[PDB]
Amino acid sequence: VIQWYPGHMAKAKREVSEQLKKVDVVFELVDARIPYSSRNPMIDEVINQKPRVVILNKKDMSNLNEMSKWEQFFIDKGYYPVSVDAKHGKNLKKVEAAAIKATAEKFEREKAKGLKPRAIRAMIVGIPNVGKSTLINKLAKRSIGNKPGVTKQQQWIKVGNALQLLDTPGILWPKFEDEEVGKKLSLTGAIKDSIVHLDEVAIYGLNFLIQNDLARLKSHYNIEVPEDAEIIAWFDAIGKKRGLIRRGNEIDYEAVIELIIYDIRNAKIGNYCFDIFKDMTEELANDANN
Ligand SMILES: Nc1nc2c(ncn2[C@@H]2O[C@H](COP(=O)(O)OP(=O)(O)NP(=O)(O)O)[C@@H](O)[C@H]2O)c(=O)[nH]1
Repeated sequence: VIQWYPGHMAKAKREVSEQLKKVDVVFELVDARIPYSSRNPMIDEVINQKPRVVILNKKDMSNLNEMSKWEQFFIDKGYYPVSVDAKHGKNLKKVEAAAIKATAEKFEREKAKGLKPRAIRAMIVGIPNVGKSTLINKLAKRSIGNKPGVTKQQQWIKVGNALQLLDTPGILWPKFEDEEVGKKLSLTGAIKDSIVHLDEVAIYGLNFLIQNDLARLKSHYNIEVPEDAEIIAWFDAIGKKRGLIRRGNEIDYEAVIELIIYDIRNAKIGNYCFDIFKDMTEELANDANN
């Protein structure tokens, strides 16, 4: 859990840029469930045209078809997107491979200028909880000062044959300014942080599921709901079917809300990508020119 405040943000921007000076390529790590919404809002300014691998992590909890649209978008911006499951160690070879492709031009020009071949240097950057430390540990094949008061120095990790990975990620802040994006981040657990009302988060999730996977939502909770009912009816149906009640036979809404948020965060109902590319055309255009 990280506390952002005007100064701390400045600290992170500064420090991450400093680390970026040491590397040939940057791995922007995003959540495959929201490849666009889980990006730091100033990421391009911070990365500043550095060769970039965009890593859609938690592929195991998302939808491949939607992700592929996001991959196309990343390809169209000139990045090298790959998807991985850092936790269960799936597709990890792809990281080095993309790093090699991302820096192929740079090292060709170095080779032509007569420089000797060398390890590619990389770092990982992204908002919190996307799986940065998980990915680092999986790539190091080991868990990354042991004495109180003793400061750990940032070190290079040998990964594969051609890759050197900084063992410390650049941590940047999530998008703050948009309420829908807030709900997306809350649905994925990127922010388990207040002022975005949990009840509204659960309504957003239900409505997402009702629109994209109604059959699955119903079979999961074993409920059936009138199509012209308002959203409250769904809370009531689930609350009733799970027995989450209070004061006689009133619905314990706080409890149903928590169950919905949990089941969506932890992919109990299905594997979804909440960034629907075709629905985000205006948002994309707003960001696009800068
Ligand atoms: N199913 C699944 N879970 C993952 C995957 N990657 C990370 N997780 C889980 O996501 C949660 C956060 O992972 P973590 O590595 O701590 O995130 P982080 O980006 O390092 N946060 P920080 O900014 O503090 O470094 C953990 O519970 C982790 O097990 C993944 O690829 N698949």
